Amino acid sequence: MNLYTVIFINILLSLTLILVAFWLPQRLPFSMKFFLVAITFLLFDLEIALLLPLPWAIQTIKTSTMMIMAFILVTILSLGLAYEWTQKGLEW
Amino acid sequence: ISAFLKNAWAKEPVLVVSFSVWGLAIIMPMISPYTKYASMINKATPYNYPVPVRDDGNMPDVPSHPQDPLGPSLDWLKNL
Amino acid sequence: PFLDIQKKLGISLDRHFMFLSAEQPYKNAARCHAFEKEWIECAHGIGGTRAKKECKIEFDDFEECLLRYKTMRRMHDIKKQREKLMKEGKYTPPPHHSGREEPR
Amino acid sequence: YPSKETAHWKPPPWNDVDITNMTLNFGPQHPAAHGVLRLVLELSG
Amino acid sequence: RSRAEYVVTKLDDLINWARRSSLWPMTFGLACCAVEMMHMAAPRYDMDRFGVVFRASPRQADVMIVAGTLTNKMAPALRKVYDQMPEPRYVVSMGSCANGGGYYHYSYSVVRGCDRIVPVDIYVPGCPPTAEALLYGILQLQRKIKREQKLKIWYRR
Amino acid sequence: MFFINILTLLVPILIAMAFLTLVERKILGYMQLRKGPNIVGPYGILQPFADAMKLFMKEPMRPLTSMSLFIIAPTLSLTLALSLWVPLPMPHPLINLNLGILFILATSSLSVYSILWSGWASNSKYSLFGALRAVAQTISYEVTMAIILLSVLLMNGSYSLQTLITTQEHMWLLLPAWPMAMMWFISTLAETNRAPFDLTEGESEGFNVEYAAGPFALFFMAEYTNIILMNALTTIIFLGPLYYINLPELYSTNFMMEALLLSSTFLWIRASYPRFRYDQLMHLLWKNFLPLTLALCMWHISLPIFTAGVPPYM
Amino acid sequence: MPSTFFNLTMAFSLSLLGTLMFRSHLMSTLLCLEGMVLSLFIMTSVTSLNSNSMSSMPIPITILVFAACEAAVGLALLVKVSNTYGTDYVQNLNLLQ
Amino acid sequence: MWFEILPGLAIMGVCLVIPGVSTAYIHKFTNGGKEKRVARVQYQWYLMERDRRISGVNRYYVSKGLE
Amino acid sequence: MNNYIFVLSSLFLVGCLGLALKPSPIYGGLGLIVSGFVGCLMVLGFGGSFLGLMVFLIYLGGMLVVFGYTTAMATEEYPSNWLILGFLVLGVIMEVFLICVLNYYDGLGDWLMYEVDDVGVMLEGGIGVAAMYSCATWMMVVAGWSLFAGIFIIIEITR
Ligand SMILES: COC1=C(OC)C(=O)C(CC=C(C)C)=C(C)C1=O
Ligand code: SF4
Repeated sequence: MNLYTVIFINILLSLTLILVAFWLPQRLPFSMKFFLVAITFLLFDLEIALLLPLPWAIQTIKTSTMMIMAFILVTILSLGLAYEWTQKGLEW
Repeated sequence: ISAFLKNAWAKEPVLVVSFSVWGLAIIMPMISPYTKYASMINKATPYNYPVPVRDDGNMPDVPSHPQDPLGPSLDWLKNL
Repeated sequence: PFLDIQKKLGISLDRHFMFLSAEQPYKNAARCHAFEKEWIECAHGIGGTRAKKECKIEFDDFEECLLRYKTMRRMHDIKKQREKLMKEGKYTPPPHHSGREEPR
Repeated sequence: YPSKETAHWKPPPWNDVDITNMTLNFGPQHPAAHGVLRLVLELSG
Repeated sequence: RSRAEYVVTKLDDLINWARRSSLWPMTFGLACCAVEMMHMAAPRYDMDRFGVVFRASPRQADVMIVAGTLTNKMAPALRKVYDQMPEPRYVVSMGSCANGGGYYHYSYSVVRGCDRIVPVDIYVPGCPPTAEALLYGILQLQRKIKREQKLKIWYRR
Repeated sequence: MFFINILTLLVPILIAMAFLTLVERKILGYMQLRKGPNIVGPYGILQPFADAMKLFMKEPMRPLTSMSLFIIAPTLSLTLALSLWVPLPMPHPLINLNLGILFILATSSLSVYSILWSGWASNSKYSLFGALRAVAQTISYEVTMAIILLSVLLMNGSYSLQTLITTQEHMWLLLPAWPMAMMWFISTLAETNRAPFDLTEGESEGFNVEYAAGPFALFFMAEYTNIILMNALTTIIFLGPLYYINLPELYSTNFMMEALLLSSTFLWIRASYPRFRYDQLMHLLWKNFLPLTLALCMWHISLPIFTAGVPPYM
Repeated sequence: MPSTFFNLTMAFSLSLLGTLMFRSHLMSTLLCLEGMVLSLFIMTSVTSLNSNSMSSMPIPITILVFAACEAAVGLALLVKVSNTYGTDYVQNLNLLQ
Repeated sequence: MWFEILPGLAIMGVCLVIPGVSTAYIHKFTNGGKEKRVARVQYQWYLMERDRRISGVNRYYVSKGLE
Repeated sequence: MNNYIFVLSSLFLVGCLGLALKPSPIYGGLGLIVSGFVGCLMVLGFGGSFLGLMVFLIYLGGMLVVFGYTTAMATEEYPSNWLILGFLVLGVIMEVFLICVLNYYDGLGDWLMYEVDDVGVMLEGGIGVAAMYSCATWMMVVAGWSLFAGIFIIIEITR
């Protein structure tokens, strides 16, 4: 709610401006690299999503497993990146 | 091999640092005088109420005032 | 399951978290932790064919700890009653239901 | 058993294989250029 | 005061002040008179100081300065870009090569003036019209706008 | 009251947003040996209001194009940017959100659409090519932008921006984690499409190509507000302004000073550097920065544990 | 909660009818396909949240992580198709008849 | 000289401190002279509402040993 | 406010109906981005916090954005979208039709949050999602294998 109040004022302020604007003055998909980049982006995004709980997981009693897990995730994705840098990938 | 590291430190001076850190983070935890504390310091932090057990008898559990000298202590946390 | 490489190897990568009464993080028991326990310690050693007719009291209850529908029917009925009576003023809400109280 | 409009189908190929680059014109008004260069360029992406 | 006519004038003025203070030009940069405009944009005679932005695309441009010969091949373009600008738009012809035909008036490939292809509001004279002169010309466009009274004609129409 | 607290935190920022363009058209000026705009008003103070009025009055030409993916795009750009100032923790924030930085990261991410929608809406080649490249570096930079924050959080203990005021009561997070500050600063330069990383809508006229008058203004306003917001996030996350609980405004006074200086810095960066190539830009993030960030990300999961410094949740 | 669950479930069926009734461009389908994953993610998260079953929250996300890659594969096939035909219409995918 | 870029900045700064001082005094005036309590975890709300239920109808009102 | 959820739920169905009429590839992407916004809110409406913003952070701008991204590159071509919009409205009132019957014979807020566990400082989500590293570390590994597999799998599909 408190947030709602702010947000609707935010949209109102912008819709007010566009309206004033209008009312006052009375195909080649060559870059599959583009697509490639974008595939990577989510693979990295999804990975981020897996890393996002790490602040709560720091306080986990295990600790050893936490780090062992987190280090494995970061390392395996980075290797994914590495292989993006071995073939003709990430070289647009 | 020195060259494999002297030009790779002159040119490409990012991956070298990058990997170096990857490793240093994979080592310090293994060798450190504090690593053990993390699992303790976080273990100790009391979040959920500590439910008391019935005193059938012959127990070392702190009876009455928790201040009793018996039980766990965090003086390790203190003066850490 | 089909190939129990888990029990054999002794590992438990997939069984520790299959029911609501499994270990919840920070020991925060879920809703119904009481029932499901009563349902599954009942159906342990008794196969399903006989976990389905005699251990029906514990599922009929656990089917209402979680769905919590029979309740709804109760409450919803109660609601309607109040409505009718109230319309004819037969019933009126006390200050408690009028927003007046200070328990501490 | 080929029926009507079923003989239309002819056997699949034995090999299992079947049988301007968004050209844009660089602007003359473009700030780039000295004002009058219409550079037609076919660009694959 | 409240008699609307006064109220209208004041409002118009505000409108004129806004357009006249911030004129965003676009420089087709035909020929050389472009070099004499880049000088205006440059430090001795800062155009920005006056509110004129150094560069702008046609969509966001208030005034088009045609510097240089408008040759017959470029004549269809000039128009296009003039036609691709906003409803309040203006054209400052710069250079004898674009005011009229200039040294190349009798040529077969030069339009004798841009005012044959785009309506022109201020004509800045001189083969390389001096940068100060363009600045004088941009300032006279500012006095031309100040005098415009669009809403008072609406009110009196 | 709460409404008044919405005017403040909005208007004040909008008025400041206007004064940034002015301090951009003068700081770039003197760096280039020119006074900049001083003739309209006194010392150019009325200059930002003047073109705003000129922009809104000029015709918002609707191209012979979508009419919604065209008007939604500037509304979204201004709405997200002004919205992201809602949770910012100057002294104490307006709407304190327990997962605050995820709000800022998510809201930023949504702005990439406005670029995509405006580019598709224009229906001219320059717009589509510009949008596709623009969307590419924005999300490319988002990937390191997010990881750099995750490293921070793990040393802060929570996602709430309010916690960092208590984390940075003894030292700025620049001292530690400076290597990422730089990488946060460069990523903040990319995500606001400012100069070193401003290939879209360059001298090559991307998603303003067909946008004039009121639509131009709204994104426009958005960009500059962002320019501030991201700089302000640098001034909370890495440069922690001194906080005294007894007087909350010296926090905001120093927040004012650091934000203005780092906002001044991207103005100074623009005039000082040529623009990078499209692939040069992605070459930096995926080759130069992402391996640095992912590794330094691991160092920030290790620094806590073996230095027995796991941060206190809450 | 039951009413909301009904809406989400029908959302999944309306998304089901969508993916099982193609029309021209495939990217529409894949897009629809994703509409289901959102509905499943929302429903899984909702019940886990009102069952206070925190041990299961891992799943709501595992569902998304697997679904994202699943979609990555789906789009690469799509790009492969409008590279071999360049029109991405479910219409030309009939060589196998 | 460069003296002149300051006017503009002044109006930016002044417009970036207002918000931080404003939000931090419309809180200390709409919460009875005390910072607005931050309910981050269930327990902080409880005590916050428990307090409401304690006296008057607002939390800032704080009954003391003399009650 | 009551039944805040049903309204939203209704909006989620509307967005799904929009994706189901298979509108133009990117006009509907918006549709998803809309219902993803809606589902983000609902999860955030049942107390969910991290899960709620995750979708907004990942499905919203990560996947969906990449989706349209590709739409522009391929399948950006065009030929009845307004008719789709027209029929969309048709079923919107029809949802009410269904809603009417349900209400016809069976009240949200009666219960949206089932047990509040008011005294608790370790009760939110994200503590559960962080079981990937304690007591549920097999979901984490298999998700990781899928991502690692994805990088290798996709490069051939492109090549
Ligand atoms: C000489 O050629 C020209 C250019 O490129 C060198 C310009 O950029 C420009 C544009 C410069 C300004 C003053 C906006 C002009 C005018 C031009 O004619
Ligand atoms: S007028 Fe003189 S200067 Fe301007 S273009 Fe013609 S010749 Fe070159």
